[PDB]
Amino acid sequence: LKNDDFVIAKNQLGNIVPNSVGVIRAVNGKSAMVLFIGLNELKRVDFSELEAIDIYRTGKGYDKKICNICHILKNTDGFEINQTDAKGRKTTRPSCRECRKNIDGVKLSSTEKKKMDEIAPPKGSVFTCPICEKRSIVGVTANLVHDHNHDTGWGREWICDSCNTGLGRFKDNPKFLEKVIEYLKKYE
Amino acid sequence: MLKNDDFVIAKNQLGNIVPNSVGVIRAVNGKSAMVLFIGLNELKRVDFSELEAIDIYRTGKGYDKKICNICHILKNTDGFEINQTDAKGRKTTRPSCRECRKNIDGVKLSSTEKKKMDEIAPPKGSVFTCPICEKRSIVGVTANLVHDHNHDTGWGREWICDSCNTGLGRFKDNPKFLEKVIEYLKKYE
DNA sequence: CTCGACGTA
DNA sequence: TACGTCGAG
Ligand code: NA
Ligand code: NA
Ligand code: NA
Ligand SMILES: [Zn+2]
Ligand SMILES: [Zn+2]
Ligand SMILES: [Zn+2]
Ligand SMILES: [Zn+2]
Repeated sequence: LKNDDFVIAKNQLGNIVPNSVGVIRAVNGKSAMVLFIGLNELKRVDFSELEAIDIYRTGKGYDKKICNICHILKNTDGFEINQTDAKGRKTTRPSCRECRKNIDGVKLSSTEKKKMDEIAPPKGSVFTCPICEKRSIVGVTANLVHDHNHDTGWGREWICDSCNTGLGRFKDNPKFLEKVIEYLKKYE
Repeated sequence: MLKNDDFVIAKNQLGNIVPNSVGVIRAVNGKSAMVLFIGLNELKRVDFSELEAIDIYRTGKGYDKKICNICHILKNTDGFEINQTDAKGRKTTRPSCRECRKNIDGVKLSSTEKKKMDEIAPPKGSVFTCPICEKRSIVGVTANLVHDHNHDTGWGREWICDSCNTGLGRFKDNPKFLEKVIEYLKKYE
């Protein structure tokens, strides 16, 4: 084992479950200091409790994949199929089904969905997105969606799919949106 | 013949409105209509002879012509850049035409700014923490990184994840729209 | 040309 | 299952 190499935990290590991926940060004769990426825990682990892994033989094309949140090595079927590439191969979400539970949160409720459906822009109407302010023809030059708050399950507004999928990149969280603002202003 | 809510194109130049500009009929008066031309958001009185009805559902993917999502001019499919492929193997073009993409793309990252960013590039297979979303990742394995740049100046910003980069673009790299997002979210918290 | 990623339908 | 969309590679 060398510094910068990747390993998995062979067994439960305190808070660290087996198959948790870590990077070697220091080595001595019998142990490594390992940063387990999911929990951001740096631990002294005996070599006998670690197994080297080839990170480039994980993910698309392979039988196992490292989750981008928990950074645990899991079977491919532990991740939801989400897209298809130009070669016809299926792409799964980068976060495993367990981690997706926290991301997805509470679904839009039936009664909130009905409230939104009562005021839905008709297909083929001219719509202006309340966020990005772009005009579109509904279902022709932009697709619209029922946005909802995933902490409460309550509806928000009809918005374009582009904006909705943008919100998700920043975790529907004003904290990260404020970080984006500061970042952009720094390089104005 | 023409009805309110029908879609038309300008056959010819109508003041500021170029041919093939898509409009929606907003009022009808004998044989003239008040047409909202969507690209420029201009409401104009137009004689029926200057308009051609179009079927918006026989435009876009699968068809010869497509309406641009910015200028809302009806253009040939090749006026839009191929960008993706769907599950059925069909090619998807960007919703904005090549002309409108010029203004979205702005100034490209300069060669010296690129070389500069390349000298501080996170190594492939290193553990990286995105400066925007704060998510830890393994470079090129659990997240892909990109050279982000300011498209007003052509200068580099930072190495960020592709997810964040493509989020910035959805809001036009413009703090104005990010502020709108904040107030929208706050409103429903 | 090709890419993954998001919350949706 | 699948979708378009973004700045990228
Ligand atoms: Na590989
Ligand atoms: Na949403
Ligand atoms: Na960018
Ligand atoms: Zn996970
Ligand atoms: Zn929008
Ligand atoms: Zn255009
Ligand atoms: Zn990020």
